[PDB]
This record gives sequence, structure tokens and C-alpha cells, in this order.
Amino acid sequence: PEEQLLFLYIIYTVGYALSFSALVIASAILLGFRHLHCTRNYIHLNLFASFILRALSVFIKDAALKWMYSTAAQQHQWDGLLSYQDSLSCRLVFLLMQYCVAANYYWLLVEGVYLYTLLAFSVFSEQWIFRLYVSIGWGVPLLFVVPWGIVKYLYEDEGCWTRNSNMNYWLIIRLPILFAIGVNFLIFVRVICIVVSKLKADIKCRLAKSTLTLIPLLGTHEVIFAFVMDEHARGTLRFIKLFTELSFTSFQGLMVAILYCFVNNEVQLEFRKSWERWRLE
Amino acid sequence: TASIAQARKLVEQLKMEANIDRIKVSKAAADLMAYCEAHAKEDPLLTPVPASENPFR
Amino acid sequence: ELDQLRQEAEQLKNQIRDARKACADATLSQITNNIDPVGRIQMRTRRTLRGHLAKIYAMHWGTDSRLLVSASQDGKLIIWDSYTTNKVHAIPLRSSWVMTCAYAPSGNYVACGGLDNICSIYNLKTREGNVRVSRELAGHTGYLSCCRFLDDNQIVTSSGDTTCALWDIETGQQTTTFTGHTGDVMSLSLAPDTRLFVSGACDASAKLWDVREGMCRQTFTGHESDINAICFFPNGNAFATGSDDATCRLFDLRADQELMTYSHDNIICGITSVSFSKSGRLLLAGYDDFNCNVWDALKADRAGVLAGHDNRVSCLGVTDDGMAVATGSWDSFLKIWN
Amino acid sequence: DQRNEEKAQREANKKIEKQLQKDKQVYRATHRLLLLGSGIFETKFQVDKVNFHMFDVGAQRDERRKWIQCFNDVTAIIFVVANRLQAALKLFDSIWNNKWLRDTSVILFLNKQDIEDYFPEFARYTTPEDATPEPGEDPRVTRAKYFIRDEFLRISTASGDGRHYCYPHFTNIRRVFNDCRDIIQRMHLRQYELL
Amino acid sequence: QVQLQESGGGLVQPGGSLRLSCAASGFTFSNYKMNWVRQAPGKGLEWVSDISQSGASISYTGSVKGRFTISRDNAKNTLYLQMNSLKPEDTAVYYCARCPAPFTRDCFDVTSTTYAYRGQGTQVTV
Ligand SMILES: CC[C@@H](c1ccccc1)N1Cc2cc3c(cc2C[C@H]1C(=O)N[C@@H](Cc1ccc(-c2ccnc(C)c2C)cc1)C(=O)O)OC[C@H](c1ccc(OCc2ccc(Cl)c(Cl)c2)cc1)O3
Repeated sequence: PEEQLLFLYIIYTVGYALSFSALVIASAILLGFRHLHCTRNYIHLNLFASFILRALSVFIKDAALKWMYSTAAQQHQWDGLLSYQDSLSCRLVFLLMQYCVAANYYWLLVEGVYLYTLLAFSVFSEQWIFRLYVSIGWGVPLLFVVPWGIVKYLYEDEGCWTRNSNMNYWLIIRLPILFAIGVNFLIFVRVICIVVSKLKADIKCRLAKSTLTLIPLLGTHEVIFAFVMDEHARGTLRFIKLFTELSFTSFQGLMVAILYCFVNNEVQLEFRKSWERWRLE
Repeated sequence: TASIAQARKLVEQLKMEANIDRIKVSKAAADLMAYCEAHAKEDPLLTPVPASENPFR
Repeated sequence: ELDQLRQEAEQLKNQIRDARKACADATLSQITNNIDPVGRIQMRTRRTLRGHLAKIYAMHWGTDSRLLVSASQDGKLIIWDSYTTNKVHAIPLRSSWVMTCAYAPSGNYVACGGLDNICSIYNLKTREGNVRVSRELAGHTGYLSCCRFLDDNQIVTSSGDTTCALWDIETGQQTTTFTGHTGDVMSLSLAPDTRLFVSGACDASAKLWDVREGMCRQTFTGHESDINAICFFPNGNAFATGSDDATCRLFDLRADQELMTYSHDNIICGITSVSFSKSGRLLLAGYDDFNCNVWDALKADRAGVLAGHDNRVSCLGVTDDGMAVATGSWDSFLKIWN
Repeated sequence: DQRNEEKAQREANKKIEKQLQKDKQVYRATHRLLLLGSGIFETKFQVDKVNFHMFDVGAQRDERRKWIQCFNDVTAIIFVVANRLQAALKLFDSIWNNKWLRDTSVILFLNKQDIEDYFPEFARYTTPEDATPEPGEDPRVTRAKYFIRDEFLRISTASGDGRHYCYPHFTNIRRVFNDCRDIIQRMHLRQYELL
Repeated sequence: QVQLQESGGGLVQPGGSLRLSCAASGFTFSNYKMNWVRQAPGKGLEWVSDISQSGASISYTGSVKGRFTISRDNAKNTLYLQMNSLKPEDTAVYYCARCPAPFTRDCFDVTSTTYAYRGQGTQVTV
């Protein structure tokens, strides 16, 4: 049991380590080079800055588990942990942590609805529509995390991290999040039908690139792992049902960094032309 | 008949291009070498200008 | 038939050709071999003016060496302040397709023209604040490729109907037309006394015109392709071109022949803009591989590269005190180098 | 003295960039087209509230290697093809292969009907059955306009990769609107590297 | 100075042959795509043939294909056109036009106005 479920926790921790490392190199490449300052790299930068603070939440919880193991086992003092739990420290940290995961599902959404309004609508002013997307991305998550923390301090605050079986108050985090997964699939099956319409003008070896490119940018693997990875819809005689859906969510910040910064050709020619400016010197 | 009229105006031009008198290259290249060295002390792209008086610093 | 005078034009061409061979007693490289060189010219971009939306086809400095105008294909004639990076004016143009611009030496006017075949003069210094058109100079067939003021009243314009023209702004009519080019005239440059000007064209030829007589004086055929750029030496006794055969050439008004070619094996893209420094020791040539190679104008060797542009460099201008080089390009940014 | 010329200079500068922002929202919203077969003939039209601009060159010479470089920023080069058809292939071969017109798509419209003289390979040519006409004008006309379509598509499918696209049509303002939509859409899939 | 002196020509019987040379001067012949361009009596200028800067890519117009061939010799700076199986429709003034810029695939050189980099022509009659 432990010989495999420790191998999952290490992947989740180390998958967010190589992600968050690659999301600073991708956020210094796209922000350092002045030529790469599109109105879509601004959407990438605010999405990479959302995969980062999601990755900082993972580091915090993992660090806390390590602290309980190494320190709270043999020193045998629980006053600090107990005082923090029932204090306006635990609740505040939790709300910020649950904003860090909900501003990721809404920055893969205004990264999806921005690409859809490039391909379908295309009649807009890009001065104001960008200031909308940094308000739907960062500000609309605040409309269902702060009412969720308001109801948390009022009802069921016996422990900040835990919950009860009551899910008539969990319609504030899970339901506005899975709405944003339910729109990034409808944009996924509208951009894909556009791409195959551009190929009705060898595409089986070609659609396998443009579909696997669009999957980390929109977060489509949450819907794929919810329909084909059911497998009695419980925990039954498996290892790789839960393995992929904690590896394709930790390394997703790695894959939006690779596919949208590093193997991007118009970024690669910002290194293939800012090096011969140094090769002459 | 502009075929003979354009080539007439083409050949009076080569006549007035001919009657001018050219100086030697060695005399003219020594007057472009002498303009550069007499004005090299006032070329701020040639001489490295100190940063207090360069107005774009 | 026309061979009673066609071979007369080739037998005149022979006796002009060896009259230059009787005048080439040395070369410029033999004279200037003992000249110790410039060194390594390393210019950093001090400024980057960011206000245009399309490709900038032309800029022009002011004689105070602080303001410059720049024309772009979005329909703009933004006058900048290069010291402060402030747009002073931003003139909207009636034609979006504008391929040239000029600044008055007094500083009161700007001209601009392009594919509307019309030079439009704009009075900057009016008593209304709003910059309005002083004059439209419509007598040219074909696009307008260059324009250079003589004073506030006279402007010489080259165009696409293979003719240059000297205008009179208060009358609107052209005083003198300069014919002789067989391909369309791409650039001109006035002498420092403005009694002469040279003009390169797409017939791989550069002609020297008297402004007040109105005739062609000398013709300089040393290139191979369409000359896109031309610039006088600061002495006014020579000039430098740049064509689509990836070579600049220093011509010479008195010896009536090219003195020097500025070539490299690694350069196979055409020149779009040339200028000299204040003394004429440097020849700054803008290229189509997006950088601006600085040439030692006496030694013919490259002394530096102005590599900071992302698209094709379309214009280039050195100040009248020799302190800056403002190169625009087809990405909508002008950079002041130093 | 020290701000009377400077902080009022940056005020007239910021009254410029407020007008340069309204002029940017209208520059990216209009579609510039070059139409070729004073010195420019700007022709405004609007299809489904998208404003297009079409520029037919007027008083210009038939030497065009120098002013055609102005039109590399346009959305689509409309090339109307009315001996004189071989000269339209060699013009389209120059537009397709120009170093600056390599990213500019070509909408291509065709007019004439009624040759085996100027094209002897046409006599050894039958129409593709995979592309058919509906109203049935003539079997002998649809074998000819599908020949000169495949003359202009022998240029486009020769080393011109996914940066500019030819859209050939037989003859109209709706067809330019549907092709400029495809040009802008394929550009936005190339920026996300989906095409 | 770009000079292009095309040679050959004259009168020929229908079915005869010719060999039009073109001695190029003032430019490196190896860098430029070269064309052959004719102008029939009473007509405009139509383009005849074409050859790339090495001799690899060679094109013809449809009315001359099979009969005409084009050739260049970059070592002797000469551009050729062998005109076998001539017709009465083939009489024209044949110009040796080159493309305006080196290292390019686009050419704009059949112009009623003065194109600069072509020759004065040679007359071919039948
Ligand atoms: C995948 C499992 C793993 C993990 C690893 C990486 C990323 C995510 C998840 N996870 C680890 C974990 C850590 C815990 C915990 C359970 C688990 C299980 C488990 C989990 O999956 N858990 C749920 C559920 C969940 C959600 C949020 C929290 C939470 C809330 C607020 N603050 C913290 C630190 C945490 C961890 C806890 C559990 C969730 O992932 O969401 O119980 C409280 C304890 C703690 C100890 C100490 C403390 O004080 C800090 C302190 C003390 C003394 C001093 Cl002297 C100093 Cl200086 C500092 C605070 C907490 O850390």
C-alpha cells in the first residue's frame, strides 16, 4: 500500500516542483523580452502566475505534513498546531489557498474564451476586453470564495481543514469551479471543429499535435479523466486510475510552460536573434 | 516616333556629360581623406562622448 | 530606324568610359591604407519611440537635432521629441499610403507623400493649435518616393513617374521638372549648399541635377540593381548610394566615378537607407536583414552593427550635430542610437 | 522655466495617446485589401458590421516592384484574373514568391468564358470529377475554368507553406468576407500553434 | 553599367532554327534569374522563357514549349535561346530581360514603360 501511495505523493509534490520552476522561467522569458508583449502573452503570464500560486499551496500543505512527521512526532507538543487550527490564522490561510486553486480554473477559462473570441467573434476593442479578462480571471473567483469563507465562519468552523458530510454549503467552491470546466470543454469542442475545418482545405498525425497542445491550456483532462477513468467509479483493483489524475494536474504547469513558451517558435526566434546580438560582442 | 526622339535627348545628354573635365581619383580621394581628419574632432559618433553631455543618456 | 544615333550614344559611352579610366590613377583604398582605422563602433539604442501602428517608411530629423517627424502606413505623421520621448504632434493623413516625409529646415512645415501621388505640406506653427494642410502639391504621376525642403517655399520631390520636380508651395505649381531617369526615382538628397541634388532610381543609375538650371549635370552608373537610398558626403563633393544588389557605393562628383564599394559576403540583402556621420568617416547603411551596418567610409571595412530591429529597416537619419542616429523599421519603432 | 515647458509637454503628449488609442481600435477593426488586375482609389464597404477597405491603384505605372511592398500589411490581396492570362500567372507567381508578400494571402477571382493555343496541355486535360458545378452551364466550360484554376494552384502548392493561402473563385463581396474570416482565423491558430 | 547585348536573329523559314545569344555586362550573371521576352508586331510584350540562377528551374510559355529551349553559361556570361521548329506566329523582337534583384524568385519585367534591365532586342522574322 505505502510502497505505491508514497510514489503518488512524491509525484504530486515533485510534479508541482518542476512545474513551478518552469513557470518562472516561462514568466521571465515572456516578461523580460519586450517584443513578446502581446495581449495573449499577458493572458499566458497571468495564467502562469496562477499555476504558480496554486503550486505554492501544494508546497505549504506538503511542508506542514513534513513538519508533523519530523517535529510533532517525538517532541510531543501540539499546542502550536491546536492554537493555529482554531484561530483566524487557519481560516485565513485556507481561504487564500482555496482562492489559489479557484483562480486557476478561471484563468484556464479566460484563456479559453479569449481563444474562442479570436476565432468566432473577432469584433471587439482589445483595450477594454483585456481588463475584463483580468477581472473575470482574478475577481470572479473572489465572488465564490469569500461567500464560502463567510458561511464557513458562521456554520461548521469546528475545524478549518476538515468538513462534514454536509454538501449543501459546498455549492460555493465545487459548483462554480465545475462550471468553468464545463465551458472549457465546450470551447475545446468548438476550437477542435474549427481546426478540422481548416484541415478540410495525414491530418490524423496532425490533429494529434493540435489536440494535445490544447489540452493543458484549457484543462480538458479533468473531463477526460471523469468519463473514461470511472472504473466502477470507486477505488477498485487499480493503481493508474488515481495516478494519472494526480500527474496530469501537477505537471500541467510544466506543460503550459513547454507548449506555450519554450517550444513556441516566436519565442525561440527571440533567442535565435538575441544571441547573435551577443555573438558579435 | 518617340523611338528616335527619346534617343535624341539621350544623346545630347551624353554630349554635355562628355565636355566636363574630371580630376584624378588620387586628388579627389585625398580631399575626402582630408575632410574626415579635419572634422574627426567634432564627430560624436566617432569619438566616445562622455555621458554628461550626451543628451540621450 | 534609329541606329544613325543609337551607336552615337554607345560611341559617346566609350569615350566617357576611358575618360574615367584616364582619371583613375589610384584607388581610394590605396590612398587610405595607412589611415589607422576607426576601431569598433558600439552604439546602444538610447531611445525607442513607440507610437506608430504600421510600418514606418520614412523619418526626418529637424535642424535643431531634437525633433523628428516619422511617417507610417497607418496614416500618421507623428512629430516626436527625441530627448523626452514625447509626441509633440501626431498628424492624421488623408492617404494611409505614405512613403516619405520631410521636415522644414526652419522647422515650420512638414511634407508627406506616398501612393496618392500628392505631396501635402502641413503648417505646424499655425495660430490655431490644430495642424492643418498648408498645400497639396498635385502634379506628379505615380507614387511619391522622396521629398526634401529647400526653404519654406521650395520643395524638391522625386516620384514614381521617373521624374523629379521642384515645387513652389505658395503657388502650388512646379517650377522645374527633372527628367532623364528611365526607372522610377527612389530617393534624393540635397547638397549642403542646396544648389545641387543627386537622385537614385530603379535604373541602377544616379544623376546629379542643377536645381536652378534644371538640367542633369552628371550620371553615375556603377550599381547593378534599383538604388533605394542616396546621401551626400558632408563636404558635398561626393555621395553614397545603396541598392538592391547588397552593395553601397561611394561615388564622386569631381572624378565622376565610384571610389569605393561597401560589400561583404555575408550580406545578400538590399540597402534601404544610407547616411553619413557628421564628418563623413562613417557610412551608416540600413539593410533588409534588419540591422544597420556602420561602414568606415575610407577603409571600406565594417566598424559596427546596429542590430536592434525586428523587421526591415526602412529609414535612417543622422542628426545635424552628429549626436544621434534614428532608424525606423517595419516594426513600428524608431530607435535613437548613439 | 523648468516645468512650464515640460509637464505641459507631457500633457499634450497624453492628449495625443488618447486619440492614438481610438485610432488603434479602428485600425485593428478595419480590413485592408489590395485590389489589382488620384493614385489610389480607397473603396469602403461593410459586410455584417465588419468594415473593409479596398485600394485599387490608379495613376501608377505598370512597373510594380517598388510600390507593391506597401501592401504586405493588408489582409488579403484580391487578384482579379480577366497571352493576358499567362501574364496573370507570372504576376501571381511574383506576388506569391515576393519576400515581403510571403505572409499576405491572395483571394483570386476569375471572369472570362467562351485556350488550347496558349496552353497546349489543356487539350490533354479533363476536369476533375471531385469538383463539380451545380447549374450545368456547359461541360466544355467547366473543363476550362477548372484548368486555369489548376494553373494558379500549381503556383500556390509549390513551396509556399502555411503562411499565406490562395482562395480561388469563379465569377462576390460575401466571398471576400468569408475568405478574410479564414485568413484571420488561420492566423490566430498559427499564433497558438494549432496550425 | 547593366548592358545586355542580345545577338542572333534574322529571317528564317517556317520550321527553321535559330540561336539567340545574350552577352551580359555590368553585373554578376550567376546571381540573377534571366528571362527571354518578345514583342510581336502590333502586340504588347509577352514573356517567353525563364531560367533560374543555376540553370535548374526552367520555364516556358505554352506556345513555345517543346520547340524552344533556354540555356545560360555563367562562366561566359551568356544567355541562350535555341528556337527550333519555328512558326509564322513566332516572329517578334526578342529581348533578353533579367530580373531586377539578385537571389529572388519574383520578377516584374514585361512592361510597356521602360524596364531598365533588358536589352534593345533582336529582330526575328519568318
Ligand atoms: C496530498 C496530501 C497532502 C498534500 C501535499 C501537498 C499538496 C497538497 C496536499 N496533504 C498534507 C497535509 C498537511 C497537513 C494536514 C493534512 C494534510 C493531508 C494531505 C491532504 O491532502 N489534505 C487535504 C485537506 C487539507 C487541506 C488544507 C490543510 C491546511 C490548512 C491550513 N494550513 C495548513 C498548513 C494545511 C495543511 C490541511 C488539510 C488537502 O490537500 O486539501 O493537516 C494539518 C497539517 C498542519 C500542520 C502544522 C500546521 O502549522 C504549521 C506550523 C506549526 C508549528 C510551527 Cl512552530 C510552525 Cl513554524 C508552523 C498547520 C497544518 O498539515
